[PDB]
Order: sequence, then C-alpha cells, then structure tokens
Amino acid sequence: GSSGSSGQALASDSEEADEVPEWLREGEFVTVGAHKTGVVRYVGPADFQEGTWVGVELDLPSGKNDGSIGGKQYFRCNPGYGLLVRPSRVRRATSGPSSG
Repeated sequence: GSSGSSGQALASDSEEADEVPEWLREGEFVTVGAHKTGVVRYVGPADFQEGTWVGVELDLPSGKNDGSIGGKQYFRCNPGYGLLVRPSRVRRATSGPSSG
C-alpha cells in the first residue's frame, strides 16, 4: 500500500476546544454544516450552557429560537428567523465574487 502522496503534517490534534476565530463577529457572513447560511448577530457565552455561542440570523425560516432562548434574549428580528450555534458550527463565506 503506497500512493503518490506521502508524509505527515502534525498541526492540531491534541487540544480540541471551542476557540472563537478572529473573523467571527457581528455583521459577518458565515455558513453552517446543516443550518444554511446566516449573518452573525451575537457572539458570546451563554447562561444555560458553558463555552461560547454565536447567534446566526437565518434569512430563511429554518431555525429554532425566535431571538431568545429559555427566556433570555440576544437578538430580535422576526419569529422563526433566528438561531444560536457554536463557533464550530460556523465558517467564513465571503460570498459575492462579482455580484451582490
């Protein structure tokens, strides 16, 4: 068993945490694994859960929390157009190569 490519690249595979990227911030376009795209509206820890959370606004109806969760609110826009996921569930999009 030997393919064309070969070699190791030890980088990150020991300390797995919820590190919050630098690009992550309010007014920043991003995408999710299974939650479509959405702009960041909130970025900070929670009260019910530990770690760091990221409020992503979904232009389309497919979220869970209508701006607030378990009482406490973070962002308000419309019922059925809000969601809050961890940084791990958020990636940079930077869409708009030519058009907008």
